[PDB]
Amino acid sequence: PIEARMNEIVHSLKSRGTRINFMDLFPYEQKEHLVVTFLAVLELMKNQLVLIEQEHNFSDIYITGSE
Amino acid sequence: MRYKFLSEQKEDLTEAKNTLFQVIEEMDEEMTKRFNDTFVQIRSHFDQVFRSLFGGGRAELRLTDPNDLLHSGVEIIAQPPGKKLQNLNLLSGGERALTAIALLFSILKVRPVPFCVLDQVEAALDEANVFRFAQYLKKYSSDTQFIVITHRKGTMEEADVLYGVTMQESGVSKVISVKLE
Amino acid sequence: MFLKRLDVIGFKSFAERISVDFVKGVTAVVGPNGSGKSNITDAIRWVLGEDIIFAGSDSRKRLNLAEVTLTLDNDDHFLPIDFHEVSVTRRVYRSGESEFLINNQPCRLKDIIDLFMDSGLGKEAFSIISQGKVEEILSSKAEDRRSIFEEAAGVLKYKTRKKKAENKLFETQDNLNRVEDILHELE
Repeated sequence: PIEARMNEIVHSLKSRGTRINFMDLFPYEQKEHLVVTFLAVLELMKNQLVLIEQEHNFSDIYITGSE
Repeated sequence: MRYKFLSEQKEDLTEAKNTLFQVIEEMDEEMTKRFNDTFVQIRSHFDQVFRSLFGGGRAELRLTDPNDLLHSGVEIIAQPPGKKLQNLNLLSGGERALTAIALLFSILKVRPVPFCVLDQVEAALDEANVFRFAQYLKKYSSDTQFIVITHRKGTMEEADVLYGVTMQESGVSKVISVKLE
Repeated sequence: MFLKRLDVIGFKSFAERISVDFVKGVTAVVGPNGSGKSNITDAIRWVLGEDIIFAGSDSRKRLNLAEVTLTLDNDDHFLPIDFHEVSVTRRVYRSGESEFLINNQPCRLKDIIDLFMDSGLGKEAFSIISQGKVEEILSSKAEDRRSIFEEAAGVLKYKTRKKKAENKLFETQDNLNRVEDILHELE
């Protein structure tokens, strides 16, 4: 299940006003937590709720709500 | 009326038959020997690979007809830990999938490849077996580069990096990436 | 040898250029079902020689061409070709034309197929494994599972040669039968 995670990203996107670095979306993330967050972001991208920017492979990922 | 060109065509047929029968015979000899030699090598790995993936149990490969090495089937008999030893036909859906993966990974020990693309091969595993499948990949990724298409979270947890493919705009795949290691 | 990079443009759902850098260990490819992760495997299958062009979306029109390039590290000279890095390129145009390249040099599809077959990675190599192979193993038909053991044993070239010879014998006899029939209606 990733919908519960998806909730928290949308909520953490509204609390903040603008960008968020993916690594900062959650203060600290264990490997298991990172995977579910990553899958959550991909699902939010598919539902046209989040804008993503990444310059190269494995560069930092910036998240922005869509409204 | 007899024709020379027809007589020659018949002689040529007979001549070609003599050589082509020898080709066919040698092909049968190559297939029988290579099938059996390879079967012996795969069998030599199968129980160990099975046990690594299931966390116990035991398993065996057996030729259905050892005296017909051109056509014999292969029987697979396996005992998932906590269960009875049975023909693969009678095991659960998840046990069957993992046993097939154990055979494929035993084949990889006999016929190694530098890279291996696994496209959702573990879709049918019981959730409780995914971690040992994922640990197997990590362990043997020193000798085989693994590119793993997967929708099982336990497999992702053992990857070195993740590529995420998703359609932000309809029909158009976007790709992002993150290192776990 | 290992895979370095997969570059994809215009292939199925990859309307925008895609560039996957593989690591030497485990690279996982994930995402929503149907969002294209399985087209990574198809692109690799396609460029190795074993409906292709993006056909349009709500925001995009269909493309005129699809291109995949697979870059391989060849430091150990696993591939029988005298380059440290090997590039294999396959292109297909809307018009039906196809282009094939190895290290940017035009070649035939057969040249790509032969390069990998000669290195030991032909049809029978288990370098790509999908649920189809699991299905073969799990089949109730004995010949389906035997086929997997035959691939492992590399008997395909012997089976193909045997069939080619059996076909030559049949064709030669059929031709003689046809000639004799024509000659008989002449009597």
